[PDB]
Amino acid sequence: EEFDAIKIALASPDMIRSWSFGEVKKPETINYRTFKPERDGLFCARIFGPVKDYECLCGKYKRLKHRGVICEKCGVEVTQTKVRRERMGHIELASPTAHIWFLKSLPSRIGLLLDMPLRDIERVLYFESYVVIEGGMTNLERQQILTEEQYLDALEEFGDEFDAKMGAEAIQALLKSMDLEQECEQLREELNETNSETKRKKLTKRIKLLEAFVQSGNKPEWMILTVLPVLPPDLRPLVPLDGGRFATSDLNDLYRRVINRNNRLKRLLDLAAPDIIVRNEKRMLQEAVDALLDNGRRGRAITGSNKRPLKSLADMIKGKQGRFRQNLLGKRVDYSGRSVITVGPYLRLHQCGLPKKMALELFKPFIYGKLELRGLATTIKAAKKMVEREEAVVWDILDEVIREHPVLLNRAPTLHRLGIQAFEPVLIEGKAIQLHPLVCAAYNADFDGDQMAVHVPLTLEAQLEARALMMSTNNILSPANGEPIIVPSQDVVLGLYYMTRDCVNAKGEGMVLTGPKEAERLYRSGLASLHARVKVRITEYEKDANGELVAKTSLKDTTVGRAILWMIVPKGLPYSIVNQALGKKAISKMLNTCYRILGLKPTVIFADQIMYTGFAYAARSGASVGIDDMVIPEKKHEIISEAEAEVAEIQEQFQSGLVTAGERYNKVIDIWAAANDRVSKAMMDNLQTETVINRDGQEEKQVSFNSIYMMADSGARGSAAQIRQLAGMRGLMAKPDGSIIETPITANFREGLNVLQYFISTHGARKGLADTALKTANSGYLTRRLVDVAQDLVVTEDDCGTHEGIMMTPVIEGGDVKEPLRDRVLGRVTAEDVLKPGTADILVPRNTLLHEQWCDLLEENSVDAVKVRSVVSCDTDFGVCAHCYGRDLARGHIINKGEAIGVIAAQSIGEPGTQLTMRTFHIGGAASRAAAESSIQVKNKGSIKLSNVKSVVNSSGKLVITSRNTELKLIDEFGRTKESYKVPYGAVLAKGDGEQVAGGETVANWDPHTMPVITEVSGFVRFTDMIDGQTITRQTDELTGLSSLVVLDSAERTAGGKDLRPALKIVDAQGNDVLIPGTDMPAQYFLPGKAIVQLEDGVQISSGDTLARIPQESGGTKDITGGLPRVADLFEARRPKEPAILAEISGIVSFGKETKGKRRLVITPVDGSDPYEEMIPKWRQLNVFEGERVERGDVISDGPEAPHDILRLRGVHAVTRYIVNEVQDVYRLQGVKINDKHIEVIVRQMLRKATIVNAGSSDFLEGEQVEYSRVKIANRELEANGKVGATYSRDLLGITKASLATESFISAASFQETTRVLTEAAVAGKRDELRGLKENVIVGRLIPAGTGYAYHQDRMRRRAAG
Amino acid sequence: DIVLNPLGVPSRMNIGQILETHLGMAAKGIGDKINAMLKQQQEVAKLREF
Amino acid sequence: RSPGVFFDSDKGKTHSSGKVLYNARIIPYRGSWLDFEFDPKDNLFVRID
Amino acid sequence: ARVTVQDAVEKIGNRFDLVLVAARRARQMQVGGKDPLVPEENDKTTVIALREIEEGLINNQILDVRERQEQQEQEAAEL
Amino acid sequence: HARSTGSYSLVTQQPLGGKAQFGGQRFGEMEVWALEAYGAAYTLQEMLTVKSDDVNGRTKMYKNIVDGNHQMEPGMPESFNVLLKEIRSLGINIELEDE
Amino acid sequence: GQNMRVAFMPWNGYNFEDSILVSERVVQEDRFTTIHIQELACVSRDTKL
Amino acid sequence: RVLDATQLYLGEIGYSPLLTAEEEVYFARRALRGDVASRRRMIESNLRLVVKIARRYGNRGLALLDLIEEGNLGLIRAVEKFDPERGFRFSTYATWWIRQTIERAIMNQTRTIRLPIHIVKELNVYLRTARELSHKLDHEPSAEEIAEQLDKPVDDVSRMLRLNERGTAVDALLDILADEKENGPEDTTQDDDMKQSIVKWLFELNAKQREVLARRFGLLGYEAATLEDVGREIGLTRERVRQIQVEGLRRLREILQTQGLNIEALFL
RNA sequence: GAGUCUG
DNA sequence: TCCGCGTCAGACTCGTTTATAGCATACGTGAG
DNA sequence: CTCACGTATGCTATAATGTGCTGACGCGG
Ligand SMILES: [Mg+2]
Ligand SMILES: [Mg+2]
Ligand SMILES: [Zn+2]
Repeated sequence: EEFDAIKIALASPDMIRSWSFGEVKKPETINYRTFKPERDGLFCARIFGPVKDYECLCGKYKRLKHRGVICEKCGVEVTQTKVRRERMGHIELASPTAHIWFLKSLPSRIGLLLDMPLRDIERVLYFESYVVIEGGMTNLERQQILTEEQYLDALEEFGDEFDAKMGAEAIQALLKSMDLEQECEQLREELNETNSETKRKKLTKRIKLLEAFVQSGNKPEWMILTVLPVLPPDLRPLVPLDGGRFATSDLNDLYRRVINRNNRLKRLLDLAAPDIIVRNEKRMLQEAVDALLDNGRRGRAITGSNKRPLKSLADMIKGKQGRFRQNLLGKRVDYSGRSVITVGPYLRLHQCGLPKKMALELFKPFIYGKLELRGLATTIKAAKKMVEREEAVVWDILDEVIREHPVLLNRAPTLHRLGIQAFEPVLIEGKAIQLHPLVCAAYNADFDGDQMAVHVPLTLEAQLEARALMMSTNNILSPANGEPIIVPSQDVVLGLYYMTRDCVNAKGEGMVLTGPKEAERLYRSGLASLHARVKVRITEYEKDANGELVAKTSLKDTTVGRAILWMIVPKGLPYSIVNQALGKKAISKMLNTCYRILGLKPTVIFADQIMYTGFAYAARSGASVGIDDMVIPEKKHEIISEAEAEVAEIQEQFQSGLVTAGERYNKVIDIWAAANDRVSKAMMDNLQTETVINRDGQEEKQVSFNSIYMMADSGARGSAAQIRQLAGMRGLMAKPDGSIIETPITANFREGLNVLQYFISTHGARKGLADTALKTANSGYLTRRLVDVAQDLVVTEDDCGTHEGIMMTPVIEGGDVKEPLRDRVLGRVTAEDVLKPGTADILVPRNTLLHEQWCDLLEENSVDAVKVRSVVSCDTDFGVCAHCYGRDLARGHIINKGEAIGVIAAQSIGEPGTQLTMRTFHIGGAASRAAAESSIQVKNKGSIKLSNVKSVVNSSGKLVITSRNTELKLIDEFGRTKESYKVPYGAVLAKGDGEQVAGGETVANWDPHTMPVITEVSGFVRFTDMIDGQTITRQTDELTGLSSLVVLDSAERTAGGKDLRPALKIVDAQGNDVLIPGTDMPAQYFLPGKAIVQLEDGVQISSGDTLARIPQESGGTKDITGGLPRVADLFEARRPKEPAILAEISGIVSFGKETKGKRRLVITPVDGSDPYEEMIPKWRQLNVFEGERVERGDVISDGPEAPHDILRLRGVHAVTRYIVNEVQDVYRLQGVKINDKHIEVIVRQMLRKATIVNAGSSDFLEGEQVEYSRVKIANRELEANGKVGATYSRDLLGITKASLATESFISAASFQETTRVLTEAAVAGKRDELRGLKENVIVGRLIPAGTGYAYHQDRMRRRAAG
Repeated sequence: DIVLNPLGVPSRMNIGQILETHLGMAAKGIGDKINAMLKQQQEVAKLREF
Repeated sequence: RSPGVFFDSDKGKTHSSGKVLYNARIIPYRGSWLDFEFDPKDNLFVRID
Repeated sequence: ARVTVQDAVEKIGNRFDLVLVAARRARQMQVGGKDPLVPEENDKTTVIALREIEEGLINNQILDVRERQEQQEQEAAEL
Repeated sequence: HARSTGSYSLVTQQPLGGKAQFGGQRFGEMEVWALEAYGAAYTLQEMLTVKSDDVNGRTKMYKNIVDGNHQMEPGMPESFNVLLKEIRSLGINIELEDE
Repeated sequence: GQNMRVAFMPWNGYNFEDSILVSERVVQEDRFTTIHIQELACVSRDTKL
Repeated sequence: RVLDATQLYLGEIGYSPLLTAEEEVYFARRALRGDVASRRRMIESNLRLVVKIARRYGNRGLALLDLIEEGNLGLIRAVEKFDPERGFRFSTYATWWIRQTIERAIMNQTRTIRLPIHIVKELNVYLRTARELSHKLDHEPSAEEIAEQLDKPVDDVSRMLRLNERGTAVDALLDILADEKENGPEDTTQDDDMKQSIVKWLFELNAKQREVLARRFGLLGYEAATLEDVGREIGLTRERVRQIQVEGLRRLREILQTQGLNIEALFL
């Protein structure tokens, strides 16, 4: 049996007959009385096999003795009953029947083959109209439809010498007569003469179809069914329920439909019935077969018993619920259990509490086995009865089996790999699973009723894979980032915080101790507080140049709780780690440091110790939460009455006339948002310190030990944001629309919320909860699309030996460098030997791992940019090299060859999204969004550097910017870039280019609300095309009458103004056009949707003035809800509604033709004589001006860039870096750390395919799409041997299409669109050789990765011989 | 009787449970005074006063 | 939904034109629904049921 | 080892190969009844193979060499 | 709830679901991917084959575990044999091509 | 349900993430002891045999 | 856009000629003599009648189209056995045939398990009786109450009402149901242990005792013989075979008492 | 298939 | 207009209501 | 070797001859 590949192809009528073991003539199932199969019925034993093992129906032959003995009397083979699941039958159809899958499934094969529209074919099939099959007399040609009356006319006149028919016989004849060869040549001849752009595609597609049809060896006639296969009985079973009733598959109802109508058709043919009735029966027969194959595709599905449509054949394969997703890519599993989880703080990190009764059952065979080796059990049934009786000796045996046997714990949902971990079990009395606290983070396990799956690895191999790869201890670091996942929390944090943190004097201030032991003795004796500021003598052990630890001892001011923690601290670590007051943030660093210095076993022990000491001192403290905790500020009511009269004055000014709904909304929200921060900061000063404690004599200030303040400052639970709502002011609440309520909640929980404030709260709350239920599914669907696309990607090679790589620079987004170069390049293979500034001595090699030690050296030299080897630029065909990837972030060393990288990438991108969906949503009530960014103040002195900027000087003296992309940088002395600052359009700069500014100077102010339209030229203002009511609107005031103009866009605009662009035009005193300095462009500024102009026509402007104000309403939430669709849009490589344009070829450009306003930018290169001419929208305005020597992919247009255009012109590293940065923008906004290398994996999978120009020595020709690896392989052998050279161009595929473009149809089918995938594979006669992971998991084989990579590579070499 | 974790309050922002606990103790405080007066019989007049 | 009339409007949705198309829906307790609606070109249309 | 298998990964290197080699050795003791080089100390065949790898007694190359030896001794006996 | 071996499903031959039917826990796509990220190829095949559909495999491996062999001897998952039959019932020839 | 003397404070991780630490006295006093009554049927049917 | 098989067919039937009395007689005389066109015209003209009866015969078993086609088969038999010599009209005679063939088809095809019309006809009378009982007895018919009214056996009435229960769809219910013909690994493993033990048990008892005992039950032999049939091999005895069969079992009973089964494996 | 649920 | 997609386990319950003629010969297998 | 039992195909005659639940998802290609 063991096979190489699988192929799919159209079934021949005769092929179908081969599988069949008889024709089922009758609809009879079984006999009502003897519930045995009827004669030649659907469950016929004569056809499908015996009902009972080695027994004929009439009962003449019994027992295993009779083997293959076909009983003469009843006609039933004496074999196993198993056969009735494998043997098929068939049905002889009277009329040929079209196979819905090839007819209806778009595009369709029957239609595309005949070049005949579907409508025409259907009219033929339902017997509405005749079709001409062939007429030697060109009078009627081919495939020309004739109605009932059209058929009568030609029939008298010509007749006979022209053949036209109706129904599936007609189409089968038409398919039989069609010559695939000749039409191929005719269509090639057409493309040679006149290749029209869009119909070249469709002609090339029918050519590919015809070619592929002939290569597959499929025949078009076979699309029409003459023989209809019958599924084996056990796969459509009729079984008796206990109640005496029977229950059956709906396939039985569909087969019975088909047989009844088919047999009735045979009858009406024997009876010579009139043709109207024959026709009706042929329609009904096709309806029944189409229902049986795919019910609901051919229109209204056939409803059975309830009214629900009958489940057809295709429905069992297709749906998510089909067989692929449900029974094949995942399954129900033996030696599996579940229960509620609960803490096991006593456990070590590699252990878990497993209930006695649960473990008894899971390890049943293992017990039976030892019982028989000890001779305590005579046999298995006696062993089973000893377990049933739960005898005392059995417990002792079970304890012996479980020893050193790992068990897998799993929690839903399994978002990333740490959702499964292996533990050594600890037998426990009681029904709950005990989980180690430190792994609760990876499972996202909280013990308010969550449950876990248990699974038992049976084989020695599976035990070892669990202990080595999947063990808790061994999966410490997150594979998505370099930070660890196992980190103490809650009490473990509170207790260590309580121990380390210092208090004024207390018991035994300023004593001296001999080491931590005198300290612990003092504390436990009751002569010292843990916050006793005293100096102790601790002995630290630092590592020297060699492996040896160098001894060191010295004195240092500290406390009595930090010295005692030093006792837990392993040798190698500095004392400075425990010398601060420890929080969760500091302890995570402590365990990571310990892991990288000392190694795995020490950190494991250290982690346990920290947990034990944590809770030990947590219960020794005894902190609680009272009503005196939240202390609301004395100066709340003042701040509020001030804020409240202020907002009142603006509401009175609203009836006066300076205010729109949007303006006042912004102004009131600003007032309350600043009041809330003020009251919060009042509360936090009053609470954080405001500790008056008398030091040894006089008064002092120190930090408050108020309980809630300690909870917040420690990071144990609530944040400052929660405590604002407790003790300060609750703030502005946001409606389910996302728009914020104008009246904020002045009160806090302590004071008490009313029914109005509470009712208003509810909106936000419930939208949050609904968000968790509903939104969770798009996140998860993105994980699944990612996984499917990057399943194949495995580490295949150690070193491809590539120099190529991406230049990484410190990510200084905004003002402060959130992530520097060290973190971004931390653990990355360095290529193209990059040394220090002074180019005269190599600092780093071209084949080394970027380790923390190398990274520390990089920082002394301050290297800004480094070319590093990346996954995207790796040359390895059919996988990636360990060097291009770099460190396995989860392991902390170079990646192992055979590791399934793609999966890890998809999971690690996918997880945060899916977790941040449920997470931020249930946890938040209101929306604490900030928007103070409206004026750049510089933090450190330096000189202003403005890259990409075109500004005009205004009458103020000031530099008013009119560039779109503007980057203000802060250079020091030496000349490095250190701060960045995105200046907007419409900005006032304080100082111009390259001018000195001091620390804390404002360098540019701009309004955040309103992006003004700022004019370059000076003169008078003219209203072009600005017809009132057509394009704008007029709104008038009282006494004198100030009118204001609002530009209605095409949304509100009439049909009349649609074609008019409204624009403020600059004319001079004469009323001639003023030019834009130095160009032929006349000044004219095109006003968009709702551009609210105050100043009416004819007003003398100066340059640099604000013409028009476009309302910039930013009413969007700062959540993943808005972020994830951006992430999905980048991964799926979507062109925006306004993608930027770039030069295709280098060379010198002038303008040619214009369509009214639409630019036809003509590039005429220097060397390359052929031009490149582009149509461009009128309103899209160019960055470039005219004759410049611009290279390939210079930015011409504004607005967002399409990843396609980036790849196509600049190239791989450009587009990869665009995706990485644009995605990472979103995740970084939510505080999510994902390494770039994961995103890079998936982009590599996006850039899998490439289109080809010209031919080589293979079958390329014009514009075939082939995978990049395979064309490179061809190019390698070509370049050595010669032959026709082939130009190529890489194509970008966004995720969904990239996954369907994989050359495995088992993966394509299992993903989505299964019906369409199998028709296209069946027609192509496609052969799946089973190379990817999903394919191997489907056939239930060893994965080509991890453990399986060894075995799999041995099979690939067994292909070379034997 | 029960030891519950302080850290499952300020994050959860259900402060009701803490007020319930303070009042619950006060309620039981007064029940403990009545229980003490009933154990020592004392006066119907005095119980009535309290 | 209580029977009676309801006047609703796709707020954009259809036609990147961004036209608000107004509609009336007459909902009985029992019977076919009677819809009136506008088209981008300001033609009044009826959809029975 | 008992707790953690880091040391045994440091001997061979590839986690995947560590598993194959420890598997192969555990199978010898499980089936063939091959005697353990380290004291058993009531340890399962999975842990004993990892001890033997940690201390550097068991390895893919070494196992192959001894397979050839036992197999040639059996060839000798048959001829 | 806990289960070592039990009754098995009618068509798919996989163990049943739910504690009332004495069911095996569902090993879902998500859970499979985790084993894919790791190394764990034998654990995954186990879960696909002798633990679910593979009929001969599961009995043979049970016997081996009582015999103390802890060896898998994998086979072909039965859900697949059904898939094939269901695609041939559609009139698509889907054959296994041998080595 | 039943009101109880409750103290807010950590224990040795026995109240980790919402996990609850209860006194034996609660079990003794049979407070939160609960009564459940299950219904099982046995059906005598008539079969072909 | 007429795509529906039903609307197409009914369009085609409407497009027919409607027959009169004198026309029916003329065509019917030609039809019985064996005219092609006469048969075609009588059938095509009377299709409308099939539809009227088939329209009021829906929602009971098959679909309208399935009920119309079977009804059309009755029309054909009606035209074949029509008597134009009798003054009585065709529509009257045809109605019988159309209802007969539709009803017969609805009694067979509708149920997955072939049910006999004999039982169906009996069932009809039981149900009509139940209806009359229900109108006067505010409650519903009991089995015994129906049996009393028809003067028939209670058991016979119960058997019939027991066949009234329809079949249920597995598609889900399939996943609740489990294979009952396929034994579990644990059970199959237990049989392996017993079969293996027997082979060892046969070479533990005496050479003549395990020969005779095994080949009788069909344990080692090919066919399960009886005490008298063991004589075919070499035994050729009736008394000596029966003494030696039981002597093999008595020594084996002590082998199960010592190993630790006997009463331990008696419960099993 | 329609429920009421726990993450 | 049409059709391809929409997170992962777990608990329980319900459900497969309704309709139609009577008696003669013919076809076919099973039991004693 | 013969009859009973289960199952099926047959024929009867006022005239009648044209159908027919739940509706509303949303984004992309
Ligand atoms: Mg939870
Ligand atoms: Mg929370
Ligand atoms: Zn037979």
